[PDB]
Parts: sequence; structure tokens; C-alpha cells
Amino acid sequence: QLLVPPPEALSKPLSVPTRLLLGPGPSNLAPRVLAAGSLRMIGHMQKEMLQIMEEIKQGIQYVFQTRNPLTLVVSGSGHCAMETALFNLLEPGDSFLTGTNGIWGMRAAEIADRIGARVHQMIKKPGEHYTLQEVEEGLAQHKPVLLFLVHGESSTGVVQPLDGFGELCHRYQCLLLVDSVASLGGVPIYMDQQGIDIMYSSSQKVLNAPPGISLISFNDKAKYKVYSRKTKPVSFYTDITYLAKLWGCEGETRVIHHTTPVTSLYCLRESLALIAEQGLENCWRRHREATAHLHKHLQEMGLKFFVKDPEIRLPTITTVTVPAGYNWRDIVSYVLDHFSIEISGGLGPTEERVLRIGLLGYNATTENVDRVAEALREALQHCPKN
Amino acid sequence: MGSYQLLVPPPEALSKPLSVPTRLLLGPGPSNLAPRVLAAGSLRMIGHMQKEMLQIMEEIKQGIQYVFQTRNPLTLVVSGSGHCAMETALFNLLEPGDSFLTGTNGIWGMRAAEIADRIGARVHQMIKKPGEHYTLQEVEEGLAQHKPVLLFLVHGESSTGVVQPLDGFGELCHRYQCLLLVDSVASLGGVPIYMDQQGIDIMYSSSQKVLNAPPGISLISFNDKAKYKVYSRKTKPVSFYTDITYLAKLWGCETRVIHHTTPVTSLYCLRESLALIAEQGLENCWRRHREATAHLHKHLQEMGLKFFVKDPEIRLPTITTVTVPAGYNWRDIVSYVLDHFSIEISGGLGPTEERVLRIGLLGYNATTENVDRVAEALREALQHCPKN
Ligand SMILES: [Cl-]
Ligand SMILES: [Cl-]
Repeated sequence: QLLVPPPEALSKPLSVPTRLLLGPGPSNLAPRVLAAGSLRMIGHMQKEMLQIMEEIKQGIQYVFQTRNPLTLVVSGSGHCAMETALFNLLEPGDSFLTGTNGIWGMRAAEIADRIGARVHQMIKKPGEHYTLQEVEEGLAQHKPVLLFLVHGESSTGVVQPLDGFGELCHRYQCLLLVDSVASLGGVPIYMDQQGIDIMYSSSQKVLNAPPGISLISFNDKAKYKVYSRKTKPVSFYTDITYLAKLWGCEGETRVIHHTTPVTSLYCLRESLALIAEQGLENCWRRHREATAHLHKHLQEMGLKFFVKDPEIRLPTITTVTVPAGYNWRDIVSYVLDHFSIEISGGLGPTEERVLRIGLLGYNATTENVDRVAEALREALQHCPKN
Repeated sequence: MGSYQLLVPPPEALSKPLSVPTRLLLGPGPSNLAPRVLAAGSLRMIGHMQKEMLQIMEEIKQGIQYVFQTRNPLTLVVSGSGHCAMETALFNLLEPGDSFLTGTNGIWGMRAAEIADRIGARVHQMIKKPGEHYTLQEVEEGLAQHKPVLLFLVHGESSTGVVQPLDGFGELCHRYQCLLLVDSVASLGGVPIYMDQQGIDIMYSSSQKVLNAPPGISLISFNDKAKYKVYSRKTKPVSFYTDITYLAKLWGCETRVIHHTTPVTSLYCLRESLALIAEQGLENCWRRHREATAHLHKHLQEMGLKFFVKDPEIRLPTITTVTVPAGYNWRDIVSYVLDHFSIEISGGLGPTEERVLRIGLLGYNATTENVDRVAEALREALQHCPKN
């Protein structure tokens, strides 16, 4: 008799409800992504898989607007890629500076502390962005080798201006790493033209692919920092010298490394195809249009924006101050139960303070906005008020 | 819409429809997907912390407890692949200066030693020739010599086709105040393993071998003794996103906490894989693997091919290493099987590179028909590939 019996809970079929996902992520899957969902497996090193990897690389290069050959997929999620960037770029004792204007800069600082960097932070109140003058003051004070800046701050609903920051860093012999997990595909970014040295994003926000994989690109200046290291990075399986060879970024010959997530790659390939077919300008315009419609409905319902400066409101994820007198969990639950729409509360410094509404890629439509606006109106008239 | 003009154009290659060929994957991994797992790949998305996802996660935990044969509450999925889980184990279990002992009998022990060296452990290796396993006596001599806090042992050595006996190793380790960490990536579901009963403190496996799930996620379990080593560290582990103290809370192993976005689709696939094993039952799954392998071995012997592993009792049921026949170019054989029969097999890995062919019979694929298919392909490759 075996110690542990077959779990009764697994004896029933798997079913998932049909919902409209308008939170900060994951987003709903695009039809072409859904169609790729039941493709068969092939060997991860076979010629057809190497071709899919090359197409993905080309797609990443297009969406990032980079020619960097060290552009690839990291086999992990949400912000994970963040560890790949920091483990490779930072050595013990290196001066590291973060734009801590929300949960993401704080998390980067935590990761850098774990690997022994000398971590410095420009701390700003949630809802705020960094000016060039503020960044210059941090660079001059801390003399960092790397600056971490968040483009789309999903915890606070802030979009950071990017023009000029990379060249400012280069004047201080500092590299610029940008997080565009919540912004890529929805907000203009020109990695090379803006002087961004390292950038990462994820599959499950604007790209409408399943969560679990991430996108990263390092320029040759960043690669030079990695090759100048005294020691190997702490992780073998995110070591960019190994990943570069796996992904064919150093010419013809590969190296055996890990088993890549083949079905996730199929989905990402389709997601990138969709963006390439629509074109970035049209993608950027659709997000601006969807968000403008949402902001009009929010103002009409009497909801207030967490971000006071309209010019720094992130198009893709909007932070709404919880309405006075209501329990925000009642609002979220009402929308879920009566309309089958997912929205969220806050994150990090905005926990208990806001609602977050995401309009991401395939989901950034005025029709979806109309649906969540109706749900919120009904929640406001029925949820208990004090 | 922004401050610059787009200078990188849309890639034309992406406009072509994505299709993949239909092949039988009989290599060391990844395996073909079970029908319910293929179907799970097209399920819709839901929020990763919604009630339905938390239920799926609870069912997956129970499934992992079943296949590992453990009652350990600290049992969860690591959101990464192949032998990724290996880093999670080592980053959490080893502090700088900790004595670490590895069973280096193939590529996996070599890899564990390299990862441990990167994080500052005092690494000691028990080096054995590829194709051999460890005796209790050899392990005791290493424990006595090096006084490790942790021993790493590979159950299914996929680079050499070896299955390591596990009875007595945990108890031995515990007599030396050492924790036992086992890699069952290539053996779980195909070879008997009883985690608690065999005194294994930490164990990990992956989704893409016997489980017939897509690559990308791994399974790990830590017992109370291992949990004590982790929760008693002096410094934080190097990775926040594989820190077990945080993953334990995400997975409800204690209150719950926000951490990373879980791979929802991979979890759907894994739930279905675990459901299939639970329906079939472990004993039946072990039997079908022994039965398929016996049939393959009968075919290989009859066609003149020699086993890389000399002792039959040490031959891993799931992945067989065949010595490359004299006079042939192994690449020709592998390409012949692919081109003429649409079957994937492989060559070697690490210390067996250029030395062997590897044939995997994993879960759904461990069938008589599949063995007969690959045997036919191999007989024809031997007839038609150039031989010196
Ligand atoms: Cl969906
Ligand atoms: Cl398949």
C-alpha cells in the first residue's frame, strides 16, 4: 500500500471560466496565440525550432526597436528577466542606482543587495516620475555603473519619459537598464535611438501571450561590462554567455544548455507576428485611444486618478483612487461576479489605495472599456457605502 | 506617435503561418504531449491569484505529493525548466563556505558542482566513470572525508543512461548529519521512488520527461530537516525569485503573499499530466516503462547494438544509452531516423558526447508500437548509413 493515494481532486475534468481580464496582467490571449496553443511538440534543438527562435529574435528586435544581436527569451516570468539583467551586469561592490518610485525599483534594489552590489536609490513618492535633473544628481552623487529605470510603473500607473536618459548615463560612464514589462507594445520606446543599453519585458501584458517567459536585449556596451567581470555570475542558467550561445547570438555554433519552453515560444512567435502586422505606430495609437475613452468614463463616474499629472499617466495600466466610502474589495468582487471582468486593487505602495485597470494589446478596445465602465457604474450604485 | 521614426522594419518571416512537423519524440526529452495536455495548451487565461487558479495550484501540490510519494507540506512548482530547479535547491540549501558533496558520474553532478562553486560552497566531487553508479560504501567514504551539509545524487542520469539505487542513501546521509538532495528529472513516473520512505530530504523533477507536459516548469519538495537548513540561513539566498521562504507562501505551504506571475498555461498542462498519472496509478506507470524498455532492449541486442551501461540492473528504464556502432558516423544514424521515419533520437551529452545514441521511452510514448517503430528505423539506418 503506497504512502500517498491518488488525489480525488484530480479525478474531475479541468475547466476554466471565460472572463475579460482587465487587470494589470495577465491579459487575454489573442486568437492567433490561442490557435498556437495546441501545436505539437518538436525537439528543442531541431532545425524548425532554431528557425522559430530566429523569427522570435527578429520580432523582439522589431518591438524593442533594436539591432542588438544579444536579444533573446528568458525562460521565466513576470519581472524575472530582472534577475538575469542584474546577475550578469553587477559584481560584488559595484555601485548600482535605482529609480525607486514604486515597487519595481525597490525589488531591483533588493536583488542587487542579495548579490553584493553597493545599492543606491533615488526615492520618490508613488505617482511621480524622474526628471533628467534628478537623475543627473543621483549619478553625480553615487557614481554608479548601472542605472535601473522603470518605463511603465505597474504599481503606481506612471509612465516615465525616456528621451535623454541613456546619454545622460553615458556621460557618467553608467549603463541604462529599462524595465518595459508593462509598457512594451503600448507606449513608444526606441531602444537604440534612446541610448538604452539593456531592456526587458514580459509575454503576458501587451503581447497577449501566456505568462512564463520574458524578453531581453543587451547592447555591446553592456556585453563589454559582462566580459570585464572578475567572477562568473551566480546563476549558470541565466548566465548571458550561455544564453547567447543557446540563442545563436554569437554566430553559427550553439551550446547545449537548458530545455527551452517550446510551446511558450510558439505563442510568443504569434504574439510578435501580430505586432509586426499591425505595426508599432498603430499599436501605440490604439492604446492611447482606448485609454482616452477609459479616462473619459472614469471622470464622468466621478472617480479620481491616483497620478495627478495627466502627462505621466501610463496608457496601459491606470491607477484609480479607491472611491471614498466603499470597500474596494466589494467593487472588485462585484465586477467579477456580475460582469465576469477581472480588475485589481493596488500593489506595493498602492496596496489598499487604488483600483488598477489594464488595457493591454488585444484588450485595448473601446468596447472593452464600455464593458468595464458599465460594471463599475453598477458596482458604485449597489456596493455598500459609508 | 512618439519622438523618433521607426528604423527597424517589421520582419517578413513572421507573416508566414506557424506550423510544426508531426514527429515521434523518442529522445531523452522532451517527449510528445499526452492528448489532454495538448488540449490544455489552448485553455483561456484567468488571473493567476483568482480562486480557480488557487484551486488548480492546490490540486497540483497534491499531484506532486502523490508522484513523489511525500507528505511534505513544502511541495511546489518552480517556474523554470530542464534542471533549473537544481539552482533553486542549491541557492536555498547552500551558504558560502558550506561543504557540498556531489555524485559526479555524468553531466548532472558536474553541473551541480559548477553551480555550487558559483555561490561559494566548498565543493567536493566523487568522480566515477560515465555509466557507473554509487555504492553505499563509496558515499560513506565521501561523507566521512568531506563532512558535507548536503549530498547531491542523480536518480536518472540522462547523460549516461544510469539508474542509481536509492535504498539506504538517505539513512546513511543522516548518520553524517547530511541532507540528501535527489534529481529525479529523468526517472520520476518511470522508476520507483518513495521520497519519504527512502529518507530523501529534497527532491526535484521536471514536466517534459515522463510527465508528457511541455518544458518550462519543475516540481520540488523539501522535508522538515531541509526546511530547517533553509529557514536558518545567516544571509539571504542570491535569488529573490527562487527564495523558498517566498515561494512557500505563494503556494500556500504555511499566510499567502504576492511574488511572481505564475506560468498559468504550464500549470494547466501540469495539472492534466498529474491527473493522468493519478488515474493510471504509479505502479502501472512503472510497469509500462519496464515492459517497453525490455522490448526495446530485446530489439537492440538482436540488431548487434551494445549497451553503454554494462550492468543490466543499472540501466535506466526511461533513457537507454547505446554505444555508437563501430564504423558509423552517429550523426548519419540520427539524421537517417529523422529523415526517413520522422522519429527523433539523440546522441550523447557531456561525458557521453560522440560516444552514444540515446533513446527515451517516456510516459505516453512508452509503447510497444513506438519501440517497434524506432527498432525498424535503426535497422534501416544500420543498413543504409555509410560504414567504414
Ligand atoms: Cl484568454
Ligand atoms: Cl506532441
